[PDB]
Amino acid sequence: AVGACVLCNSQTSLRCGACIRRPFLCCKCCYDHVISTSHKLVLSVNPYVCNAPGCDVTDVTQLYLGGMSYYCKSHKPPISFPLCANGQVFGLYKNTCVGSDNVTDFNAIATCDWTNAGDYILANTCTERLKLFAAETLKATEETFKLSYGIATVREVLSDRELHLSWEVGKPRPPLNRNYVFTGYRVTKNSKVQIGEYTFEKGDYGDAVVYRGTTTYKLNVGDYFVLTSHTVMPLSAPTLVPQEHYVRITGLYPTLNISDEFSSNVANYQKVGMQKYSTLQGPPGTGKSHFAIGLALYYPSARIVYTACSHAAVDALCEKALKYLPIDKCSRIIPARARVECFDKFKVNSTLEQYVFCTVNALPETTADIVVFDEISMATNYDLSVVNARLRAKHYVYIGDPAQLPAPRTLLTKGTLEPEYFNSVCRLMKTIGPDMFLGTCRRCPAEIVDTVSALVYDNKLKAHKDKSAQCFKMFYKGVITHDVSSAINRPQIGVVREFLTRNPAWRKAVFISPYNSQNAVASKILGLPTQTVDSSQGSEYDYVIFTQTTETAHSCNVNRFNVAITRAKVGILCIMSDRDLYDKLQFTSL
Amino acid sequence: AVGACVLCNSQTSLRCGACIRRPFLCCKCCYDHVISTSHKLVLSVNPYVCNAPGCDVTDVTQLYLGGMSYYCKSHKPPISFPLCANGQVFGLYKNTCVGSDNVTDFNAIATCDWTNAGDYILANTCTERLKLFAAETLKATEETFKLSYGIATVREVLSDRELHLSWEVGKPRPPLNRNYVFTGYRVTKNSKVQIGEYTFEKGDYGDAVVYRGTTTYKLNVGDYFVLTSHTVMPLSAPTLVPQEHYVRITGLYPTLNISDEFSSNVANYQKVGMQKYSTLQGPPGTGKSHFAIGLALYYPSARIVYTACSHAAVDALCEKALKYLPIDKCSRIIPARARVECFDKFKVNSTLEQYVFCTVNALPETTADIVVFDEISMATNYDLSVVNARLRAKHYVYIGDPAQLPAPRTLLTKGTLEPEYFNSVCRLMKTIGPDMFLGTCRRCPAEIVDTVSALVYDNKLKAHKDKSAQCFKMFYKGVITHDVSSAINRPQIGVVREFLTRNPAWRKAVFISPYNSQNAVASKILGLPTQTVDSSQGSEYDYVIFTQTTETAHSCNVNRFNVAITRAKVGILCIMSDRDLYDKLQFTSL
Amino acid sequence: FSSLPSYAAFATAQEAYEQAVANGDSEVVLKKLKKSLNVAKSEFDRDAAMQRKLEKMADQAMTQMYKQARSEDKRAKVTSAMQTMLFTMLRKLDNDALNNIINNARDGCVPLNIIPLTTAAKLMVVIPDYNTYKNTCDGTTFTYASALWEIQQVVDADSKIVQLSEISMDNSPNLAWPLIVTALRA
Amino acid sequence: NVIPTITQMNLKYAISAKNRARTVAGVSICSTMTNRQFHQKLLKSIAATRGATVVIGTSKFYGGWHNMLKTVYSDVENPHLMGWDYPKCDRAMPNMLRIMASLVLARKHTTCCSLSHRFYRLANECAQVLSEMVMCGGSLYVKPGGTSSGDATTAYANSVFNICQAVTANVNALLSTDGNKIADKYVRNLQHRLYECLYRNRDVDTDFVNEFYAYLRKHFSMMILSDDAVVCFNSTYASQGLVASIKNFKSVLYYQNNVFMSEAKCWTETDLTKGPHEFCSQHTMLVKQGDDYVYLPYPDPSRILGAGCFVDDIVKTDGTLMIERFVSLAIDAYPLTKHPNQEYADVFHLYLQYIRKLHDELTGHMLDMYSVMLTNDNTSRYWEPEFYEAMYTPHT
RNA sequence: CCCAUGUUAAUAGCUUCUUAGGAGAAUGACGUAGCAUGCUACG
RNA sequence: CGUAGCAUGCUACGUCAUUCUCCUAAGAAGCUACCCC
Ligand SMILES: Nc1ncnc2c1ncn2[C@@H]1O[C@H](COP(=O)(O)OP(=O)(O)O)[C@@H](O)[C@H]1O
Ligand SMILES: Nc1ncnc2c1ncn2[C@@H]1O[C@H](COP(=O)(O)OP(=O)(O)O)[C@@H](O)[C@H]1O
Ligand SMILES: [Mg+2]
Ligand SMILES: [Mg+2]
Ligand SMILES: [Zn+2]
Ligand SMILES: [Zn+2]
Ligand SMILES: [Zn+2]
Ligand SMILES: [Zn+2]
Ligand SMILES: [Zn+2]
Ligand SMILES: [Zn+2]
Repeated sequence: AVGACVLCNSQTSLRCGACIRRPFLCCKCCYDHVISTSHKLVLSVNPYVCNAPGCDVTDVTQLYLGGMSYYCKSHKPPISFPLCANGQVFGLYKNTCVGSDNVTDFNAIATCDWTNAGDYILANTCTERLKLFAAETLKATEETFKLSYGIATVREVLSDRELHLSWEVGKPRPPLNRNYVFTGYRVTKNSKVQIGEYTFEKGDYGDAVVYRGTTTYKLNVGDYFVLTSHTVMPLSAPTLVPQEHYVRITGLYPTLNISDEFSSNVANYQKVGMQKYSTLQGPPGTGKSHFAIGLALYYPSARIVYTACSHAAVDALCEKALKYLPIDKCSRIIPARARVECFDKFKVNSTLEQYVFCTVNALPETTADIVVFDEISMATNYDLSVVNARLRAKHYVYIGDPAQLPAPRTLLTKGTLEPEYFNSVCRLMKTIGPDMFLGTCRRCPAEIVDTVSALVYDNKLKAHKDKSAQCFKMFYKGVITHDVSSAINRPQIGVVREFLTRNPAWRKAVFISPYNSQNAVASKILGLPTQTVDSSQGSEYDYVIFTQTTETAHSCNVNRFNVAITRAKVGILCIMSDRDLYDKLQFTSL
Repeated sequence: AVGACVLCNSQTSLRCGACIRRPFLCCKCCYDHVISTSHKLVLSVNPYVCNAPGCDVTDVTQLYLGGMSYYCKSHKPPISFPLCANGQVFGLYKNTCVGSDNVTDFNAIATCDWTNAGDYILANTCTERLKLFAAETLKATEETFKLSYGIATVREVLSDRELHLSWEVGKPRPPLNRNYVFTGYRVTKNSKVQIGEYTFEKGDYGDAVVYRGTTTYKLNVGDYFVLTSHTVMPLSAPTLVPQEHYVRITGLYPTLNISDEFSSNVANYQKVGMQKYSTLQGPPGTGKSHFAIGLALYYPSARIVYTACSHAAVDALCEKALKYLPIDKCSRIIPARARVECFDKFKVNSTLEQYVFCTVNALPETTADIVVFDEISMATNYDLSVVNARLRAKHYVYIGDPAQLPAPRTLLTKGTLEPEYFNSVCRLMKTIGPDMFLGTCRRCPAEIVDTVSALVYDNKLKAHKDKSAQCFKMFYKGVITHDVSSAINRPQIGVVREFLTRNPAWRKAVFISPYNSQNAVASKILGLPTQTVDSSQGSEYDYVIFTQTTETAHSCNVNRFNVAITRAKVGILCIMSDRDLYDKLQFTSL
Repeated sequence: FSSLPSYAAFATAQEAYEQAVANGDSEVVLKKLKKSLNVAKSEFDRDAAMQRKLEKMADQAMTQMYKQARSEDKRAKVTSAMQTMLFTMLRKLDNDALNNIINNARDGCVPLNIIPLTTAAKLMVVIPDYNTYKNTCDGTTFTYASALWEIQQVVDADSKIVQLSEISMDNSPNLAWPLIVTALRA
Repeated sequence: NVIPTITQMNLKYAISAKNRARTVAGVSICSTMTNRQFHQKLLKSIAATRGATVVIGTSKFYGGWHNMLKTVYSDVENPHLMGWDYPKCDRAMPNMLRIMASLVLARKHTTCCSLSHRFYRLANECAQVLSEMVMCGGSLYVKPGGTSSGDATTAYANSVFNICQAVTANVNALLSTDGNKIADKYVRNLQHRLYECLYRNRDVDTDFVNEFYAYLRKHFSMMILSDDAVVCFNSTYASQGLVASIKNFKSVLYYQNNVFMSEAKCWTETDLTKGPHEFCSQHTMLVKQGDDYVYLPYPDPSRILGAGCFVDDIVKTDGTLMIERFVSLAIDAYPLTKHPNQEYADVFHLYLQYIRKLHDELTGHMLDMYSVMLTNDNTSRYWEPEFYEAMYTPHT
């Protein structure tokens, strides 16, 4: 197994095996990496270990090559050559390994444990190969941290669907939501076979778990569930394809007089036709997603793949397309698992259609015309590498806003991330400016956009709407539960259920609280359609009921509050907890 | 790598590496060549250099063979044998190298730089292998002189198609025409990739360049264009296949009573059937090309390849074939590039057809029946070797006139070439006489042919036409521009545009001026179909407007003027510059 | 070799001995310097032989490493090619009738010799002469394996398509024999 | 488990005396890679034991043919040499005898593997050799039976089959005698016990099997190379019928091999000073070497010329490249020197003179092409008969 | 002061050649132990 | 006469160079048996 160095792109056959992601390294780079960090295990075409059976010494600083094997100094053969020598480590293509001085960044990336903000800003200002490697090892660290969760052994079976569980003490219990899956095991002193894949939900009442299983086996007391981890695969494609301006529009055929509402976006459509890739930054609810729809209309002879990081974001993109684009060329690809509710109005799972909608992780390896990535802020460099590896295309559009909430980054806990380091595209947006820019809200009425222009957005919005007097505030605290470290506020849900009648137009309102456990709780007590803030950001609703649960660092972030409120098409009632956040916006008092 | 000596055809393995074309040489011939000229570098199966790393001595007069390598006298091993010794140079097949006394011609051919007329006449009176070698090294010298042109860095981009350039000072700027191509380079401190192949044209107004590119990349300021050179490949086939008379017609099946107009050409058709190859020399417009058409008709069971040096010459041959020959067996092969406008009426690029028309350089490697080469005067020995290497055939016809203008030979600048040294076939024509000869003009009216019989043609023409009173002369000077050393005469173009109405029958006339830049200028101001004199010579037009630009050595050559005027089927207006040339012909005064 | 300090000791022993010989030194000092020259020559020769064997061993092991890298790189290529062939042959499977007969089987085990016979969409009959062609697939439709087939193409030995009207008894010798006749299920 | 296995059928490209096309069955590596592992210890113990009945791996050079032909005459009474030839041996061999060969060749595994392991090895051999899918020019056919000529255990399985037919012919010849004409009172008792051990006895009788095998190696001494047999049968016993003559082999091949071995292709030599007529397609003659008489194998002296004049690859036409090929041909064709006929004897001198002329023209070309002769030229022994005569001497 | 152009199996035996390793032998150089002879100091 | 030191010569062991022989491994080229008469 030969390859290219991840630091200087020279031919080589060494792999620093102490790294979790196991990258290739040139000889000089491998020596400079194993001389500095605690990485003391190098894998050649066969591992550098003392091949004498009665020894365990693996460090490459002291291993000697003899005959056709490797030995320590104690089992050293009469004729032996030192591996770590004269500034290099012995390996293939030794004479053509051009060294590099960028070993400090590679050491810091492969050594740090992705906890402080320094590691992330190091993961976005480095070279392209270092960008890819940092994103891949970050994903691997996330997977290994997921692997360190507890084991759920049942105590008794309450019903055919309801189960009573107990998690093994000493390891933190994973939170209960639709993303996490488990594999069941039946221990009858033999035959430890996978009895099925189960997804868990917290019950309505009591310490109960509602399970949904692929299999229909009856659970017994001895069965225990273990969380499954996905093997993160390596990536190859660059984060951003190199920009190449074109003198004239290629691969596209414009259509005269597409519509009247898309009049002001014609020049930006031509600009997207011009450049190889382009970026569109705008404040929320300014037609950024609808710009992509008009872009699809303006070039009807283009096989367009809309892709997005989230799920309900791509579903809202599908809904907007059905509103404007002709239906019978659009498809919505869902994965094989598809444990979350998708949007079923287009011909589902039709790769061969012209207007194909997909999540980033579910993209099929295909050629395409102009591909539109939606909500770049929600995505990391792994997602950009995936979308640039699976979809080979002639035009790329990246639409999204740096001001919105980014990807979760569960590993990060200390320090806060600046917007410009969200990923490569957001860095492009905040370095040289967006290629296209449009700010004026066509979504929200005047008071909410005025407040959000008093918020994180330094006042720039000039929205075309008037005060609809449908924006309401509350202040009362409520009680916290801290179920699985996903808090639920029962009295706030009760007050929302109380309201619910005095203004009957809010019976079709949509519930917003990030707090996935409280989002599931809201589906029972009042039964409104509900959505978490993260799976939001791309859809909108006429009436929005937003509930701030706890005055924590999570549900008081200005980006999260802004992106929660700015989905209100005509009206929103927000019940607030923080005195400062509630006082910072101008709604009615209540 | 062994081979045959290019001087005596003995087996050998030496190559005089100082030559640009690197020919094989027998041992005795190699010694006689390196002892006389400055050629002091001989390549054996490995080069004769001092293999001691701390030395650079390459001359074969002092190199000594030792062990299995070669050394100078300073690094001479204790046992060593001198290479240059006793009249030979050490190499393979040393005992069977029969020497030759023709080393003077080979020295003069491989040493001279192809500037004076002595080199060319030495390149046509030598042996066959020396003929091939001289033509090949002449082509190589032309390519290397093409390589020494300047680099065009842009200054700004005027439009999507219009560009403003600047050539690097210190090297002459290549002229702007359709033949010369460039490769673009984008220097962004890295990634010097070929951004496309571009052909340049001088603009209508101002110092502007209109570019046509294979790629559609938008040009920026930093991009620069470098001229591309073609690697001239070696040839093997003889210039002329050995003549072998046949007692009776072989490989052909004559057809009785083909037509009435071809009556006088039947005996010449039988003579072409008789001989292996034959030559037809005649004054311009005497049916030489149409003789080949009647030859095709007379032997309808013969797969005939018409080939020609020029492009519009083979296109006019296609047009004449469509006039007479049945259409659905004729094809017109254009190259893959085909940057010049071809003739699109036959089934394009059909090698398998019976009547295949092609340029010399675009010929496919094929078997064929009788093959007709058109305008031999336009072609050099490289072209004859190519046509004799790619087309293996049973009968060869070479038609053309020594009196017309020859191949350009851009290297030649001092002295003038006699006609008989144009190539091998013209030497055959002017030594023993043409195999077939027909002189009587069926093209031009009486006054023009009378003038051309007062010109270079010592009076022999007896054309069958009468004075049509459609031949006109002018005298005024005009202004010179000297664009890229291809002059343009704007007031002469203006006077032609002025005329243009008083005799409306000349609105379909065709513009003739060699001067490719002025030929392109004529396409804008008056919009007549236009053709340079060199790409002429094989086509004809009813009304011809000929404009002599400058009283230089180029557009006052009697051959060029004759071949420009004698395309006039019914009439010609020539606006002249030289007092003597204008007075030497008898048209109307004006 | 020459980089080792033993070579330097050999050089300085040679220099001292040559200086003593040039200076005409005494026999005891000359013998001592001859002993120094001997022990330097011996030590340096031992070092040179050890270095040469070391270089031989290192370039033997790097040759082995090249060979093993080439082997492990060919294995991955063969694995990828094998998986490609298996998934393409999967893609060609007629998953309706085949799945029907398998789900119709006893334990899901059907003998392989009837997998084509009941599911193959294409039937290539190979016929050696006209006498058989009259009795096996006369006409544009014939019955084989209890299903009706329709002729789609008839090719000869050198793969030049022959129309069905040319296969006549008088026209039999002019044809290039055995005729691969490709038919489709109906 | 069981691994069904496609085997391709290719056409061999080699010199041959008749126009029928020869096909060789290439067996897929999934079957060779296990048949080698299962059988290699036995297939090396057979090919490294000298002086036995299955003479596979006894070199015919270095006085090895004389040792074969003296370990055939293992003290039989009135010898007559007999040779048979199975017509269509590798195609008409019944499936039952192939299973028999693959069992007797797998009886050695009494310790290394269990019973069901041996049975699945038998099923894998009978699915990858006996009744497999033959890929015959872009199409999978089913081979009804008969051993493929390309698996790991081909020549040895054919040897076991051949010994099975020889012993079956002996059993039939010993049973089918009139019984009251067998005067030798020990032999009549042997037949009366042979019938009982055949039909009236269900389990093995190792005393009688040992007695009968000693009888066979006393009066039917045999030599096998996979189907090429030589038998040294006692003449009086064959005439009385107590041992398998040719006619018994014709009958046994009729009802067990399903073919008819016509008596025009099975020879019988009534003498011994002339050796077997044709074994391993190399005739045998008795020469005087040194002081004593030894047998020498000489090939059909036309096959050597056919191998000289015709070459399967065009680069072998050049001659001067191939001296290391005419050396091998001369080694194979040397015993023609001592043949009493002369036109046979001239072939060896033709090859010697041709090697000498080839080397003369080789040094001519390597003196013209370069300028110096070869330094250490050691082709001065290939054109001397002493080297080839040393090749057939009993020393090494 | 410039104008033409790019097409084919398994097994077995044997011969030859190369490389690597091991073993042994021989010769020579060089070095450490043992034996003998001769010179010096001392007893 | 002995001890210590030095010189010369003769044996035992170690390192290097050269040559020869034998074997074991690996590799390359070729032929024959095979196939049919
Ligand atoms: N020119 C316009 N005319 C009418 N409506 C518009 C126009 N531009 C934007 N809108 C409305 O504004 C909304 C913006 O939607 P979207 O692009 O999804 O916002 P975001 O990009 O913030 O998610 C669309 O639903 C669209 O109906
Ligand atoms: N016998 C003839 N009858 C009628 N027209 C003729 C005859 N001979 C020649 N021509 C005319 O003379 C012209 C000569 O054309 P061509 O051979 O192309 O001249 P050139 O060889 O000088 O280029 C032809 O176009 C043809 O029409
Ligand atoms: Mg949006
Ligand atoms: Mg002409
Ligand atoms: Zn590392
Ligand atoms: Zn590196
Ligand atoms: Zn060790
Ligand atoms: Zn030269
Ligand atoms: Zn010569
Ligand atoms: Zn030198």
